[PDB]
Amino acid sequence: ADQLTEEQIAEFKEAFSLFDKDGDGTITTKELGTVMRSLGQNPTEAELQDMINEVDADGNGTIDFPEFLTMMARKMKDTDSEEEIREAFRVFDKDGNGYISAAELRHVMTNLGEKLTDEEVDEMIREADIDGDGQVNYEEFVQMM
Amino acid sequence: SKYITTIAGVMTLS
Ligand SMILES: [Ca+2]
Ligand SMILES: [Ca+2]
Ligand SMILES: [Ca+2]
Ligand SMILES: [Ca+2]
Repeated sequence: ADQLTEEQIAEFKEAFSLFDKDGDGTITTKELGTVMRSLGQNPTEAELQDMINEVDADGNGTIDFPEFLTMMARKMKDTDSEEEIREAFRVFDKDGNGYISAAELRHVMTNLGEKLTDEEVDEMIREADIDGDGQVNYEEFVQMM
Repeated sequence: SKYITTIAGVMTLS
């Protein structure tokens, strides 16, 4: 129910590496800012510290994998403001048409430094797609969060 | 994959 499996853990660990650019096992504010800006955002140094802070359970300044996994376990359960998820959707939906295509996901992942085959891309779409049109619309993006 | 969910998850921290 509320339980992440062995493979769900491995997928989160993989995701964690997107943010941990140097693979030292911690996300710094600097690494967060570079991810944020690669997604069209522009947080300030203080905003980046606030972000880290909501997640930084041990107060050491960085996010390790356990802290990341904790935040993700929790975010899987909770519901966000319509406009928090709307802003997230807009990063993927580059042409504003209301549908995240495989190409748009490929663009976002590439800009994030990620090496994706289009069987890996189609499969990501496959998981989020509810109606079967081969794209991700807003409703399906919501349900996914 | 948990890329999209974590990207959105991180967005939400802001
Ligand atoms: Ca790092
Ligand atoms: Ca920490
Ligand atoms: Ca689109
Ligand atoms: Ca769909």
